[PDB]
Amino acid sequence: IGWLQEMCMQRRWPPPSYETETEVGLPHERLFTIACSILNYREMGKGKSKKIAKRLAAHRMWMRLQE
Repeated sequence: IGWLQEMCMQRRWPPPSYETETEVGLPHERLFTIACSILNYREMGKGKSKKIAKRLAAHRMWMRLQE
């Protein structure tokens, strides 16, 4: 993610922001879903942890930027 932030800076684009939704899924299946917005675009990922969801969000974010 740090590399993506560096690229954002180098491209002189607006800094990325994250919106974390918690308590996703069943009470016994605590998942997390995090969306990431940057410049004009926004992509969202999810996983078993905030780390996973965040990384996936940023990953998809980059893919969208390069789409």
